[PDB]
Amino acid sequence: KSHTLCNRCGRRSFHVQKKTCSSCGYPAAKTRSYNWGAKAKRRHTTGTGRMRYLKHVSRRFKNGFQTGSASK
Amino acid sequence: PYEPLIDWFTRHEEVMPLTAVPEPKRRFVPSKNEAKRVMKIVRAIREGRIIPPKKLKEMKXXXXX
Amino acid sequence: PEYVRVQRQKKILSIRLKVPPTIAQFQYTLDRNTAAETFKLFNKYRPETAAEKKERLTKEAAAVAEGKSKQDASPKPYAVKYGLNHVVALIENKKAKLVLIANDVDPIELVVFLPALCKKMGVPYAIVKGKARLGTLVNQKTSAVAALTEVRAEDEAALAKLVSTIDANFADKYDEVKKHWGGGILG
Amino acid sequence: GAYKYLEELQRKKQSDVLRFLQRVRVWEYRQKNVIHRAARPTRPDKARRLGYKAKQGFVIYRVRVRRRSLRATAEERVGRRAANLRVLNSYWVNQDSTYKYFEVILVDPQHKAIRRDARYNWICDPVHKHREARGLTATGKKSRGINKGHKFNNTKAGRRKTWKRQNTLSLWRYRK
Amino acid sequence: TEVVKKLEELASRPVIRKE
Amino acid sequence: VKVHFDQAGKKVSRRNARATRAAKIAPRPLDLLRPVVRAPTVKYNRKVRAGRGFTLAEVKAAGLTAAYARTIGIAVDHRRQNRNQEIFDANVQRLKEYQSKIIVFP
Amino acid sequence: AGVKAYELRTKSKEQLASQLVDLKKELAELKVQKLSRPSLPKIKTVRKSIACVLTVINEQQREAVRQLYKGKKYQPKDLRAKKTRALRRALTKFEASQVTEKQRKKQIAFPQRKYAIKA
RNA sequence: GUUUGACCUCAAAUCAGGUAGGAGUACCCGCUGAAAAGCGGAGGAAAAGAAACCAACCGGGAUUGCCUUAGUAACGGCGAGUGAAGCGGCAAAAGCUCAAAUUUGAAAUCUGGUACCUUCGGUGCCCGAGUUGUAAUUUGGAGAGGG
Ligand SMILES: [Zn+2]
Repeated sequence: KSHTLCNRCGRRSFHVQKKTCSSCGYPAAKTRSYNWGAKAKRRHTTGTGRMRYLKHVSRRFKNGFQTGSASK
Repeated sequence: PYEPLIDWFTRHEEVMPLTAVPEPKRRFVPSKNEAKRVMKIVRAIREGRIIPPKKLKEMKXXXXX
Repeated sequence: PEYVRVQRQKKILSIRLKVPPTIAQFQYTLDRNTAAETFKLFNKYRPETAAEKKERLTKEAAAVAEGKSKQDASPKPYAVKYGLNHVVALIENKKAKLVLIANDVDPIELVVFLPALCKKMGVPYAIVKGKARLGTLVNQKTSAVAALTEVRAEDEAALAKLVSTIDANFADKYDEVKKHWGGGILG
Repeated sequence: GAYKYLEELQRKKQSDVLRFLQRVRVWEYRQKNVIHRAARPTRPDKARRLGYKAKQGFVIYRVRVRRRSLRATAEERVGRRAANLRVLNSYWVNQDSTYKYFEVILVDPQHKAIRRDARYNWICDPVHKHREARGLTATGKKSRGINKGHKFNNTKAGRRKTWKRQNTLSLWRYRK
Repeated sequence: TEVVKKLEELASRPVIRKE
Repeated sequence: VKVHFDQAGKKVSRRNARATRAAKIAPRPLDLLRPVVRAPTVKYNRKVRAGRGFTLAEVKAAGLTAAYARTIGIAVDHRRQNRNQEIFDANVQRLKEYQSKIIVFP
Repeated sequence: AGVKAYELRTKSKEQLASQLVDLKKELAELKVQKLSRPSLPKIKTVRKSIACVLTVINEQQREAVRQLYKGKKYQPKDLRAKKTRALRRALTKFEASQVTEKQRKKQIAFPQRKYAIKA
């Protein structure tokens, strides 16, 4: 094989002898992204995944980050 | 090279200061800011937030027993 | 270590090179007994600590709290003066009767004008050895300057003879060698 | 006060005492690192007029640079190193044929003295992140060349700005 | 004019001041 | 390339600003009390104009301090200089008329 | 046929832990029953019951930790507010309302007055 | 006194409390740069911003943006073409803070810990920081001392 399952992105683009991911840029802390490849950036931004935290943000911003409840 | 320092300007002595700054009032009278801190402590003791030290020694003499 | 290596290599590269004569006035300093009596003088005039200050404040404040406004009388506080800008400020009036100057300051340039300035103002300066010993007599870590202006009548006669002692021991002994370029001899 | 003495003595740099101290200190700093922490400003008056105060939340770094400008790069180094700190300002102290030395004042926006004390609490604002990275410091504004005067014209970045003025066209709803 | 007169009375109204 | 499609919209928004600011400033005008100031530049030297602020000396001639006058809504410029008599006098009359028409709440 | 939340609020922690043990045994039995069963509605109820038991236990533990850390001028980070980046940072209200004493004296001396023009 | 201690420096802490990174990146600000790409840094805006300004007038008066100045001035094998700015009208308007002479009749300043309290904090006490200067007052439009 030329490339391997990347630990970061899971793309099968972790190159072996270079010890790098050609897709995401693992293990470098900054993620590889090219502006000429705008379609490539489109395939990997936020919103593709679950956004496990990021979904419920602005709704809390709508609520003003309230705490507790009101039993009534 | 090197040569010893000329003291042309030191050897004339000024009999007077440089500045004609008028003397302030507060240098002659008891210190005001002291007294403001005093009255701060007075207001704290009137509110009882600070215990008098004689009363503190009275507390410690009983609390030791 | 590195820092031990540098602090031993320091004071070698200084003495190996020619120091300008406005330096090496320092370490031409006061001898043993005269500095001892100077410290005996200034320990008579220790400034008040923060604890002693706050303690007297609590005493008089409890007095006014009872009220029991005892009297309105206090002569003045007399103490040494130790703020550097305050020390310079007490000169150019003049008010400084004696000035002690520490030899060791790491920014030396804070200090270098003070012997010439008290020279031209005629103030009886003396170069003391060690700013920590200044800080001890003034309840600081270091002080690097020590001015003294106001003296009780019990101590005023001791003051004048100390001034004459210093002007004999410092101004007469070291004045010409002050002009000479010190150091320069290799290590 | 004694600061006027320090300033006037500071203006005479090639005088014998100042070059002596300079020649000692360049070797002494040459012993140490490229970047390190100075206990105190060696030129306190210059630090005052650049805005130093002697309290907690004021950190002085001494930085070594090889002979952008040299001063701004010196600010960028300690900006990269101490990211939690915000760079107040910087000033020259010393130089060699190999290196120039700068002394940089940085301010921590985390310390409660800085978070209070409203003369300096403005630097806690996240718009003041990495002023040296955007050239918002004094040397940054000088190298950007931002003042008032006919001597000050369209220069480099503003040149692209006025290139932008030539690049974009403005049309109203009713054509003029 | 009317509400002008009302505010003119209000600004003309002396506040209860303490010596 | 840019087209001001929002020319109708922004004006509305701007008047919203001119509404909303006015809501907070409910008795007071939106604008300060500006000087009437003759223009430079011989093409315009017969023209009089709104100026930035008056001066210290003029506000003293009006009979108040500029530090207080900023609380009254009178725009004050220190770096201007009063050099014409009639400009000065007309702006003093303007200040007096402004003083006549205000009522200040304690 | 299921547990209630408010019923579990009254109970001691050992009662809740024993209730948990009971529900886990009931789950272990229902797995043996469910490997024969195509559709058993009871296991869906009892897993919700286990969830509610864990909810009440964790809630009592967290509020006990809050009560023991009530007086101190600190807190474990998880017990603190979450809000976001930098609402943690850069200002409190007190740190923003803080003003120098000189501008304090200026606003005392000359506050912004209320006036009405043309009167 | 071969002792003891002040400092100063430099280390070490599974010591306490904090903080930096990454993503996105339309707009903004810096750096680099061809025939834009790239890099770095932010925010809801950013930048700029209260004249070492513009003018030559009967002078104007922080910055920003719009219309006009104007395809003008100026530049350019003065070829290709490049290409402003003052003023004016408008939108919006807001001004402030340090650094220099002493509080010396009292560092008056603040972090931190703890005990309480009405807790984006307050009070007390205690460590510290700090005179190699933290507070008050003063930034030229003066200002300060007094009376
Ligand atoms: Zn990858």
